[PDB]
Amino acid sequence: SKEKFERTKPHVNVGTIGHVDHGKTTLTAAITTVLAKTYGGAARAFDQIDNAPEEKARGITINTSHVEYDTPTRHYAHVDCPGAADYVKNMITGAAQMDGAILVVAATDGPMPQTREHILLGRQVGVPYIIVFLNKCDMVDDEELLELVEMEVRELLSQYDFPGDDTPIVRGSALKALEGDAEWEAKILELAGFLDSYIPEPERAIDKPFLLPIEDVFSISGRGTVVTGRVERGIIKVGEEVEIVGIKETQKSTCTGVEMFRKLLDEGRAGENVGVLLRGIKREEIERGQVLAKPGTIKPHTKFESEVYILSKDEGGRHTPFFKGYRPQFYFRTTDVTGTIELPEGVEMVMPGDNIKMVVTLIHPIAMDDGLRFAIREGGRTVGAGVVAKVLS
Amino acid sequence: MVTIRLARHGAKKRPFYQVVVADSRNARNGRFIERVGFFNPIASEKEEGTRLDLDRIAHWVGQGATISDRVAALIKEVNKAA
Amino acid sequence: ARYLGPKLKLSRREGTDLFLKSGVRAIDTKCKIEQAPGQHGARKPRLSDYGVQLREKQKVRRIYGVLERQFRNYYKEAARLKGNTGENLLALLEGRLDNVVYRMGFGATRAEARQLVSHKAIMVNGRVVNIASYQVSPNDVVSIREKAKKQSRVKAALELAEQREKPTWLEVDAGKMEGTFKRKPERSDLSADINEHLIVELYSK
Amino acid sequence: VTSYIGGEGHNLQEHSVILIRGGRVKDLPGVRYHTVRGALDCSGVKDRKQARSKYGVKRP
Amino acid sequence: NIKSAKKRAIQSEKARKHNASRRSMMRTFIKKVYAAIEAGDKAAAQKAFNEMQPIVDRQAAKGLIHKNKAARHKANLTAQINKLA
RNA sequence: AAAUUGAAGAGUUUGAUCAUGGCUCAGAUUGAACGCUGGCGGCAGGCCUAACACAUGCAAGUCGAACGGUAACAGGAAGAAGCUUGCUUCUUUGCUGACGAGUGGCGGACGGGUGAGUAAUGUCUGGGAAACUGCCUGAUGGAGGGGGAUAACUACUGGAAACGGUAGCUAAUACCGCAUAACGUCGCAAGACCAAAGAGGGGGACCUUCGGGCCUCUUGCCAUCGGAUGUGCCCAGAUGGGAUUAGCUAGUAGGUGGGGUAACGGCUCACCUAGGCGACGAUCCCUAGCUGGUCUGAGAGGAUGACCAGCCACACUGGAACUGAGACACGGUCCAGACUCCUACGGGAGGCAGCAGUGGGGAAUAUUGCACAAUGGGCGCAAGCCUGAUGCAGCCAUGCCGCGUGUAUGAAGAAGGCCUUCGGGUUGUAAAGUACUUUCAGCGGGGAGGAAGGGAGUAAAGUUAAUACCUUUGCUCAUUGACGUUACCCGCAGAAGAAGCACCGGCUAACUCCGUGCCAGCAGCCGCGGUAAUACGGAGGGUGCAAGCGUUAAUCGGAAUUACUGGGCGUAAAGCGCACGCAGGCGGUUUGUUAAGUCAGAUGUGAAAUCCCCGGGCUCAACCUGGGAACUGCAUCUGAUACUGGCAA
RNA sequence: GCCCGGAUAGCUCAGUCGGUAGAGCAGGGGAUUGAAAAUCCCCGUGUCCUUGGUUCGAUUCCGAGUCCGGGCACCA
Ligand SMILES: Nc1nc2c(ncn2[C@@H]2O[C@H](COP(=O)(O)OP(=O)(O)NP(=O)(O)O)[C@@H](O)[C@H]2O)c(=O)[nH]1
Ligand SMILES: [Mg+2]
Ligand SMILES: [Mg+2]
Ligand SMILES: [Mg+2]
Ligand SMILES: [Mg+2]
Ligand SMILES: [Mg+2]
Ligand SMILES: [Mg+2]
Ligand SMILES: [Mg+2]
Ligand SMILES: [Mg+2]
Ligand SMILES: [Mg+2]
Ligand SMILES: [Mg+2]
Ligand SMILES: [Mg+2]
Ligand SMILES: [Mg+2]
Ligand SMILES: [Mg+2]
Ligand SMILES: [Mg+2]
Ligand SMILES: [Mg+2]
Ligand SMILES: [Mg+2]
Ligand SMILES: [Mg+2]
Ligand SMILES: [Mg+2]
Ligand SMILES: [Mg+2]
Ligand SMILES: [Mg+2]
Ligand SMILES: [Mg+2]
Ligand SMILES: [Mg+2]
Ligand SMILES: [Mg+2]
Ligand SMILES: [Mg+2]
Ligand SMILES: [Mg+2]
Ligand SMILES: [Mg+2]
Ligand SMILES: [Mg+2]
Ligand SMILES: [Mg+2]
Ligand SMILES: [Mg+2]
Ligand SMILES: [Mg+2]
Ligand SMILES: [Mg+2]
Ligand SMILES: [Mg+2]
Ligand SMILES: [Mg+2]
Ligand SMILES: [Mg+2]
Ligand SMILES: [Mg+2]
Ligand SMILES: [Mg+2]
Ligand SMILES: [Mg+2]
Ligand SMILES: [Mg+2]
Ligand SMILES: [Mg+2]
Ligand SMILES: [Mg+2]
Ligand SMILES: [Mg+2]
Ligand SMILES: [Mg+2]
Ligand SMILES: [Mg+2]
Ligand SMILES: [Mg+2]
Ligand SMILES: [Mg+2]
Ligand SMILES: [Mg+2]
Ligand SMILES: [Mg+2]
Ligand SMILES: [Mg+2]
Ligand SMILES: [Mg+2]
Ligand SMILES: [Mg+2]
Ligand SMILES: [Mg+2]
Ligand SMILES: [Mg+2]
Ligand SMILES: [Mg+2]
Ligand SMILES: [Mg+2]
Ligand SMILES: [Mg+2]
Ligand SMILES: [Mg+2]
Ligand SMILES: [Mg+2]
Ligand SMILES: [Mg+2]
Ligand SMILES: [Mg+2]
Ligand SMILES: [Mg+2]
Ligand SMILES: [Mg+2]
Ligand SMILES: [Mg+2]
Ligand SMILES: [Mg+2]
Ligand SMILES: [Mg+2]
Ligand SMILES: [Mg+2]
Ligand SMILES: [Mg+2]
Ligand SMILES: [Mg+2]
Ligand SMILES: [Mg+2]
Ligand SMILES: [Mg+2]
Ligand SMILES: [Mg+2]
Ligand SMILES: [Mg+2]
Ligand SMILES: [Mg+2]
Ligand SMILES: [Mg+2]
Ligand SMILES: [Mg+2]
Ligand SMILES: [Mg+2]
Ligand SMILES: [Mg+2]
Ligand SMILES: [Mg+2]
Ligand SMILES: [Mg+2]
Ligand SMILES: [Mg+2]
Ligand SMILES: [Mg+2]
Ligand SMILES: [Mg+2]
Ligand SMILES: [Mg+2]
Ligand SMILES: [Mg+2]
Ligand SMILES: [Mg+2]
Ligand SMILES: [Mg+2]
Ligand SMILES: [Mg+2]
Ligand SMILES: [Mg+2]
Ligand SMILES: [Mg+2]
Ligand SMILES: [Mg+2]
Ligand SMILES: [Mg+2]
Ligand SMILES: [Mg+2]
Ligand SMILES: [Mg+2]
Ligand SMILES: [Mg+2]
Ligand SMILES: [Mg+2]
Ligand SMILES: [Mg+2]
Ligand SMILES: [Mg+2]
Ligand SMILES: [Mg+2]
Ligand SMILES: [Mg+2]
Ligand SMILES: [Mg+2]
Ligand SMILES: [Mg+2]
Ligand SMILES: [Mg+2]
Ligand SMILES: [Mg+2]
Ligand SMILES: [Mg+2]
Ligand SMILES: [Mg+2]
Ligand SMILES: [Mg+2]
Ligand SMILES: [Mg+2]
Ligand SMILES: [Mg+2]
Ligand SMILES: [Mg+2]
Ligand SMILES: [Mg+2]
Ligand SMILES: [Mg+2]
Ligand SMILES: [Mg+2]
Ligand SMILES: [Mg+2]
Ligand SMILES: [Mg+2]
Ligand SMILES: [Mg+2]
Ligand SMILES: [Mg+2]
Ligand SMILES: [Mg+2]
Ligand SMILES: [Mg+2]
Ligand SMILES: [Mg+2]
Ligand SMILES: [Mg+2]
Ligand SMILES: [Mg+2]
Ligand SMILES: [Mg+2]
Ligand SMILES: [Mg+2]
Ligand SMILES: [Mg+2]
Ligand SMILES: [Mg+2]
Ligand SMILES: [Mg+2]
Ligand SMILES: [Mg+2]
Ligand SMILES: [Mg+2]
Ligand SMILES: [Mg+2]
Ligand SMILES: [Mg+2]
Ligand SMILES: [Mg+2]
Ligand SMILES: [Mg+2]
Ligand SMILES: [Mg+2]
Ligand SMILES: [Mg+2]
Ligand SMILES: [Mg+2]
Ligand SMILES: [Mg+2]
Ligand SMILES: [Mg+2]
Ligand SMILES: [Mg+2]
Ligand SMILES: [Mg+2]
Ligand SMILES: [Mg+2]
Ligand SMILES: [Mg+2]
Ligand SMILES: [Mg+2]
Ligand SMILES: [Mg+2]
Ligand SMILES: [Mg+2]
Ligand SMILES: [Mg+2]
Ligand SMILES: [Mg+2]
Ligand SMILES: [Mg+2]
Ligand SMILES: [Mg+2]
Ligand SMILES: [Mg+2]
Ligand SMILES: [Mg+2]
Ligand SMILES: [Mg+2]
Ligand SMILES: [Mg+2]
Ligand SMILES: [Mg+2]
Ligand SMILES: [Mg+2]
Ligand SMILES: [Mg+2]
Ligand SMILES: [Mg+2]
Ligand SMILES: [Mg+2]
Ligand SMILES: [Mg+2]
Ligand SMILES: [Mg+2]
Ligand SMILES: [Mg+2]
Ligand SMILES: [Mg+2]
Ligand SMILES: [Mg+2]
Ligand SMILES: [Mg+2]
Ligand SMILES: [Mg+2]
Ligand SMILES: [Mg+2]
Ligand SMILES: [Mg+2]
Ligand SMILES: [Mg+2]
Ligand SMILES: [Mg+2]
Ligand SMILES: [Mg+2]
Ligand SMILES: [Mg+2]
Ligand SMILES: [Mg+2]
Ligand SMILES: [Mg+2]
Ligand SMILES: [Mg+2]
Ligand SMILES: [Mg+2]
Ligand SMILES: [Mg+2]
Ligand SMILES: [Mg+2]
Ligand SMILES: [Mg+2]
Ligand SMILES: [Mg+2]
Ligand SMILES: [Mg+2]
Ligand SMILES: [Mg+2]
Ligand SMILES: [Mg+2]
Ligand SMILES: [Mg+2]
Ligand SMILES: [Mg+2]
Ligand SMILES: [Mg+2]
Ligand SMILES: [Mg+2]
Ligand SMILES: [Mg+2]
Ligand SMILES: [Mg+2]
Ligand SMILES: [Mg+2]
Ligand SMILES: [Mg+2]
Ligand SMILES: [Mg+2]
Ligand SMILES: [Mg+2]
Ligand SMILES: [Mg+2]
Ligand SMILES: [Mg+2]
Ligand SMILES: [Mg+2]
Ligand SMILES: [Mg+2]
Ligand SMILES: [Mg+2]
Ligand SMILES: [Mg+2]
Ligand SMILES: [Mg+2]
Ligand SMILES: [Mg+2]
Ligand SMILES: [Mg+2]
Ligand SMILES: [Mg+2]
Ligand SMILES: [Mg+2]
Ligand SMILES: [Mg+2]
Ligand SMILES: [Mg+2]
Ligand SMILES: [Mg+2]
Ligand SMILES: [Mg+2]
Ligand SMILES: [Mg+2]
Ligand SMILES: [Mg+2]
Repeated sequence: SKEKFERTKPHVNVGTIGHVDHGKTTLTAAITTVLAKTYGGAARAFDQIDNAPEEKARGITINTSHVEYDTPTRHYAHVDCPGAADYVKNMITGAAQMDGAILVVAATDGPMPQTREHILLGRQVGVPYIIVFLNKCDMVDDEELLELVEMEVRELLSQYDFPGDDTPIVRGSALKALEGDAEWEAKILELAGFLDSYIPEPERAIDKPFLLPIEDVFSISGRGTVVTGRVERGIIKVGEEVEIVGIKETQKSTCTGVEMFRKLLDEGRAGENVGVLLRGIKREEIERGQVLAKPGTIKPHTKFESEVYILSKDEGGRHTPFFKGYRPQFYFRTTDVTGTIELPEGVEMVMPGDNIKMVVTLIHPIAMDDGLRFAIREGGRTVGAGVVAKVLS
Repeated sequence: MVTIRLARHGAKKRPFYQVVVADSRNARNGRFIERVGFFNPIASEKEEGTRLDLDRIAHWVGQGATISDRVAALIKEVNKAA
Repeated sequence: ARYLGPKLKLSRREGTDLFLKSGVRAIDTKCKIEQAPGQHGARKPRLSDYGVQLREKQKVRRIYGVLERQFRNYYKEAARLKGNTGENLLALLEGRLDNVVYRMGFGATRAEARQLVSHKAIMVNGRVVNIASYQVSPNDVVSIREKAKKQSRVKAALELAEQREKPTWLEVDAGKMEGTFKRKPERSDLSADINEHLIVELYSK
Repeated sequence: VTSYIGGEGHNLQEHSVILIRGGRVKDLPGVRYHTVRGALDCSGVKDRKQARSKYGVKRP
Repeated sequence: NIKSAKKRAIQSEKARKHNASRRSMMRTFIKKVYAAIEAGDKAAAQKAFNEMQPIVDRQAAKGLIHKNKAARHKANLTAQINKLA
């Protein structure tokens, strides 16, 4: 909180996706040390990406950490996702804000169950583009074995409905590029080139009014409570009226400084992860899931009609019918929430793989409008995608 | 050092100064020996505007008391022969 | 700040005509006056000693268009002033600008006079005044401004004032809408019906 | 201390943080306080119309 | 500390190095008289008094010693010389 | 002429009664909180709790007219070198203005903050000598001639940094002699002894050795005696609760003598005496900043001491001194302690009870804003720089006060609701409907008043050899606002954007119908609910307040329920079981005589604000404000002798 | 942000390793009283915290949640 962030080079939200213990977090560390040395940006290190007691004694990552590496064309903002089956909820928040992923499949093990689960969540939420990275390579000194893993990833993406064969697969060791090997430093400099080439300039919504979903809340010692998240639409000027809408009720507030990776900003534009400092709010009373909207634009609702598309076994979801009283988890912008289903008259049962509308009473109210996209999940897996039809409350 | 200075009372945007003989170290509105007239900048042309008891000024200025930049101008405003 | 409800309802509850909806026509005969305060209008009240005090207070308030907070302030001024506390209560009420504007005949009702005062029409001693509560001092000259002079509401409302008793303490020109408040109003000049003594009794306890 | 729970029905159980105001019930001997309905975990009374500042209920 | 007027710390420290030396000098010349007082006639005591009289008056004029301090060290010290000897 | 115009009761023990006596209620009121609902404005206010812990920026500097600095920086002038000979390169010059770092001055001790401690060291009221006092200001008269240093800068090193050392070198209003000194200090006096600093704005005349000298003038310097303002100390009374705290006390209580204090003193010593306080409450314990006041009261009193004003106290916790006119020093120093801190492990930091802000605590209490424009403050000849002092702005119905949310007409007495003896009533002129406004919001244009000044000029005066420079000035210039899209005005559009929430058995203003059936619930007191509830829940209807309303808590009132004004004690609570009796309270009667009480007068004082009355100014009000009265007092001084006391007889 | 425990008819507790859950204490219906209490004669009065899955069948086995309990961290 000192150096003013100059608005130069387009902002893009990147992040690593893939199986557990697969080089996902270690890739993030390799990208920093490679790009910092040659181009001449800020250095950083691997330990900073995940410290705490929970990511040392174990080794695994839980929290969605963030990194800021710069290149001549664009200014990237990384989002290192967790990866394990237990941490899918706090991942989806990291994956939703992310524009273009970096998938991580490995040349020894290959595509494994979570890789399929991650990319499934990527489609239904919103992950336009994806890039593969083989994160072992050196351990198996062979030409035929390593190239057979590439084939199965192209199959995976194309099977699940991505380009597949068009996606630029890259090979490279994360640990070798951490030290100073000239051949492996250049091969992850190549990944930065693939990020610029394949992923285009993202399409922002800097016109329609302000909204910002809260991904994580902080309490800065001196300044006050801060909320982080990608600005979904509009802009944020310093000293502007902001209404916090969602769970519990609704509270009035004002912004007192927006930032971008511990650097000051004047205008927090759309499509970029920013830490908004709110005035006169406690750490406990503001929770995760709520949205920073402009006063009057959005209203919290506990009941709504919605055109729900239930999934079948082939697409990946339920395989049995259900009646009124069923309670799955509804993932809106960031958080999830439970809700009772009330079906329309003249519909006895809801079969899997079917398009119908339904009234859904939620236990917590969440800020929503007509034409909001959500993805229903239950039992550690997906259920059905859909859209909001009408407001009731 | 004793000094003859304005005290600043009155409402917000509506000042009314009590010209007063006080010690330099004491606060503007605080301690004083004795008040010696007043000043009203938002009085305008009417019955009352500015009063300043010139008999008590000789007791302080004659001995050794300074007069502030504004109170010195009001001694010129009240005049000796005008 | 104002009542702004059913105005003739107040007159039936009180019994007597309060001049709330006096207006263009002289006598109403269009409410079942006296014998219908509400649904249970045929109910004869027992009416205690506190009742008659409260009814008399609420009558004087509703006539002049003043709320308890501002009305209780008139009592506190009336007590501190010289003479008699009862006579001071009502003399201060009569000195209001909205009341004077009504008594001059620049308003069919007292609520009309209040709006006329509030909407930059009324002007006194070469100075525009918005406040209905403006205490009109002895020897004053209230009048209407030339932009809003001889508008449709005033010329008709001034013809009503001929049928009225017309106070002695003030005088009206009538040609150019120019009034003259002269002396303070005497007790015996006005009313001869609303009791002051009972209002003094309500507040002293 | 013991405190009375006014109105019909309540959400209070086991724990749940609540606000207490003064006021004896004059019927339960020992109970000399009232829970403020509406404040904190104590919700408003369900389906009230008349006298709703008491019992902490919003407009219909 | 969080100020640029810390010159007064080093200036007051510089003062008392000087201020203590002139003070210490004075109270030793006064001790020189009290040394002569006790076993002695009017001769050795008054010689020490004539030596300290200029020093005590001087230091009083500089604001180290007050003028009443100096006045006493003549007043009471003459009374030791006059009464005993 | 005006300064008080002031004293209300009701429910509740009983089958009923009168008494006693608690309980509750009607009114003011607040730093309030909470619940429901929220339009504006104006003036006020807004961490009472954890004197809990704290990141970030900021709250005290200032002069070149003290001094070295011929300058760290940016720019003129004598002269230089390139070459587009005025475009560029560039050495000298206090020399362009100034000023980073110093050295010395004055400030930092004021201004802000907070009540932890403190029951007397403090505060209040009234006195009192043993005192000091920077800046200001009266008078007198000095200020004369010298010296050795020393930073900065180098030079050379040490250190991670904070911060040093070692070799020079240099300036002064820094520093110290010396002469010089009295109505000064000391002494019985004779005597002795005690100081200083110089600057800046101009000059005819003559010295020029050019650094000019000498006239000039403003300012400073120094000694004394003074005023003024501060402060230090002393006494008297007053200033909370507990005796289920009765004895405390050895520098303790006083003396003589020495030291010390600006000043007197067990302030502190040495010896000497054996005290001193104590029932008119010492000691110990718990609680507490104090006052002007605030709120309340018919008044006596009772409570309280947020905001504004005085005093004290304290500054991370516990100590000590240094510097100074003033501190045993909020944003100095030095130790030690606890907690945060950074490092290179050697050592270093650090102090929000300045302003914002954070976490935590809590029922609860706000911007990391703008501005020195004004008003004070700091230095300075000034200009100015500095200023979270002050002035504004934001937020918050937290109060007090103003204006809002339409205004006339309107019978089919419509619909719909609600009630009914189904005839009708009532909601209700309510609405709709027609006629009009257009405050305030919302737009669009005018635009004060807070501004006095300061400067560049000038004019005569001031001042002098001088038609100079400074002192005072009066005329001509162009300017100075954070507030600020200002106060307020004028045009626009159209009722348009602008109403709730208590209560309705009695006390206490206002009633029916359904639902429920000692259940659910209400309740400030009495009490409501057991299948026809005016008390519960809803509905209609009313009443009372209305941008507020109620609930909670807190104080007084009513409570003559701690009673001095103003209660009691045969049986309601209450005469010790009955004596004697010291201290204490009270005392027949007549002369004295004082004057303590008492009374009268008079002077001084009782800060300002507050309160009160007559004005005045903001469109009105709250708010601000002039004068008066008052501040019920305390002191002294003169009297009065009836009474009370004293002392005689 | 993640680890863990806790929930069984109105209240206090039994019962389970798939065999479809019970006890007291209440509550209700009737005869009786103005209504009760006792007296007499009859009744569990249940979303096994919610929801889904493995199955013929789940309180009971395995996910996902609810509000609450206590534990460890992150400083734009
Ligand atoms: N030999 C080799 N090992 C590698 C390479 N890249 C990563 N690894 C290793 O794979 C392991 C995975 O660690 P990490 O990347 O933190 O795990 P992750 O991919 O973020 N998944 P999650 O966070 O869910 O545990 C580490 O031991 C890492 O050193 C590579 O190129 N070569
Ligand atoms: Mg593995
Ligand atoms: Mg990871
Ligand atoms: Mg592992
Ligand atoms: Mg494996
Ligand atoms: Mg395998
Ligand atoms: Mg805040
Ligand atoms: Mg003082
Ligand atoms: Mg003027
Ligand atoms: Mg009001
Ligand atoms: Mg009002
Ligand atoms: Mg009364
Ligand atoms: Mg320090
Ligand atoms: Mg230090
Ligand atoms: Mg000195
Ligand atoms: Mg010595
Ligand atoms: Mg020594
Ligand atoms: Mg000599
Ligand atoms: Mg000296
Ligand atoms: Mg000195
Ligand atoms: Mg009175
Ligand atoms: Mg009574
Ligand atoms: Mg009674
Ligand atoms: Mg009895
Ligand atoms: Mg009774
Ligand atoms: Mg009875
Ligand atoms: Mg009786
Ligand atoms: Mg509140
Ligand atoms: Mg509230
Ligand atoms: Mg609240
Ligand atoms: Mg306002
Ligand atoms: Mg204010
Ligand atoms: Mg406090
Ligand atoms: Mg503390
Ligand atoms: Mg602290
Ligand atoms: Mg820090
Ligand atoms: Mg700090
Ligand atoms: Mg800053
Ligand atoms: Mg600072
Ligand atoms: Mg110079
Ligand atoms: Mg000069
Ligand atoms: Mg000096
Ligand atoms: Mg102070
Ligand atoms: Mg102040
Ligand atoms: Mg203060
Ligand atoms: Mg503070
Ligand atoms: Mg205080
Ligand atoms: Mg005193
Ligand atoms: Mg006094
Ligand atoms: Mg006095
Ligand atoms: Mg002097
Ligand atoms: Mg001095
Ligand atoms: Mg000066
Ligand atoms: Mg002088
Ligand atoms: Mg002189
Ligand atoms: Mg000479
Ligand atoms: Mg000589
Ligand atoms: Mg010389
Ligand atoms: Mg020399
Ligand atoms: Mg020398
Ligand atoms: Mg030398
Ligand atoms: Mg040297
Ligand atoms: Mg020298
Ligand atoms: Mg000197
Ligand atoms: Mg000599
Ligand atoms: Mg000599
Ligand atoms: Mg000489
Ligand atoms: Mg001589
Ligand atoms: Mg001599
Ligand atoms: Mg001499
Ligand atoms: Mg002499
Ligand atoms: Mg003498
Ligand atoms: Mg003498
Ligand atoms: Mg002599
Ligand atoms: Mg000298
Ligand atoms: Mg000198
Ligand atoms: Mg010089
Ligand atoms: Mg000169
Ligand atoms: Mg010359
Ligand atoms: Mg002088
Ligand atoms: Mg002088
Ligand atoms: Mg003197
Ligand atoms: Mg003097
Ligand atoms: Mg002193
Ligand atoms: Mg008072
Ligand atoms: Mg009063
Ligand atoms: Mg009173
Ligand atoms: Mg009384
Ligand atoms: Mg008190
Ligand atoms: Mg007190
Ligand atoms: Mg208080
Ligand atoms: Mg305070
Ligand atoms: Mg204030
Ligand atoms: Mg304050
Ligand atoms: Mg104060
Ligand atoms: Mg004092
Ligand atoms: Mg004192
Ligand atoms: Mg102190
Ligand atoms: Mg102090
Ligand atoms: Mg402090
Ligand atoms: Mg200390
Ligand atoms: Mg100390
Ligand atoms: Mg000094
Ligand atoms: Mg000293
Ligand atoms: Mg002194
Ligand atoms: Mg200080
Ligand atoms: Mg200290
Ligand atoms: Mg201070
Ligand atoms: Mg501080
Ligand atoms: Mg300190
Ligand atoms: Mg130690
Ligand atoms: Mg230490
Ligand atoms: Mg320390
Ligand atoms: Mg603070
Ligand atoms: Mg806070
Ligand atoms: Mg809290
Ligand atoms: Mg609050
Ligand atoms: Mg600023
Ligand atoms: Mg400026
Ligand atoms: Mg100034
Ligand atoms: Mg000065
Ligand atoms: Mg000067
Ligand atoms: Mg500063
Ligand atoms: Mg500032
Ligand atoms: Mg307001
Ligand atoms: Mg509120
Ligand atoms: Mg309307
Ligand atoms: Mg109408
Ligand atoms: Mg109408
Ligand atoms: Mg209409
Ligand atoms: Mg119309
Ligand atoms: Mg209009
Ligand atoms: Mg119109
Ligand atoms: Mg307007
Ligand atoms: Mg506008
Ligand atoms: Mg001017
Ligand atoms: Mg102006
Ligand atoms: Mg001038
Ligand atoms: Mg000038
Ligand atoms: Mg000039
Ligand atoms: Mg001139
Ligand atoms: Mg303007
Ligand atoms: Mg401006
Ligand atoms: Mg119209
Ligand atoms: Mg309308
Ligand atoms: Mg029914
Ligand atoms: Mg029943
Ligand atoms: Mg029952
Ligand atoms: Mg029951
Ligand atoms: Mg009720
Ligand atoms: Mg009874
Ligand atoms: Mg019944
Ligand atoms: Mg019924
Ligand atoms: Mg009843
Ligand atoms: Mg009732
Ligand atoms: Mg009812
Ligand atoms: Mg009810
Ligand atoms: Mg009504
Ligand atoms: Mg109503
Ligand atoms: Mg209110
Ligand atoms: Mg209230
Ligand atoms: Mg109360
Ligand atoms: Mg009493
Ligand atoms: Mg009481
Ligand atoms: Mg009695
Ligand atoms: Mg007796
Ligand atoms: Mg008895
Ligand atoms: Mg007795
Ligand atoms: Mg007896
Ligand atoms: Mg006995
Ligand atoms: Mg006696
Ligand atoms: Mg006697
Ligand atoms: Mg006698
Ligand atoms: Mg006697
Ligand atoms: Mg006698
Ligand atoms: Mg006789
Ligand atoms: Mg006689
Ligand atoms: Mg006699
Ligand atoms: Mg006599
Ligand atoms: Mg006599
Ligand atoms: Mg006497
Ligand atoms: Mg006498
Ligand atoms: Mg006498
Ligand atoms: Mg007397
Ligand atoms: Mg007397
Ligand atoms: Mg007298
Ligand atoms: Mg006073
Ligand atoms: Mg009073
Ligand atoms: Mg007026
Ligand atoms: Mg007027
Ligand atoms: Mg006044
Ligand atoms: Mg006065
Ligand atoms: Mg007077
Ligand atoms: Mg007073
Ligand atoms: Mg008084
Ligand atoms: Mg008096
Ligand atoms: Mg006396
Ligand atoms: Mg006397
Ligand atoms: Mg005498
Ligand atoms: Mg006699
Ligand atoms: Mg006698
Ligand atoms: Mg006698
Ligand atoms: Mg039963
Ligand atoms: Mg039954
Ligand atoms: Mg039964
Ligand atoms: Mg039965
Ligand atoms: Mg029966
Ligand atoms: Mg029953």
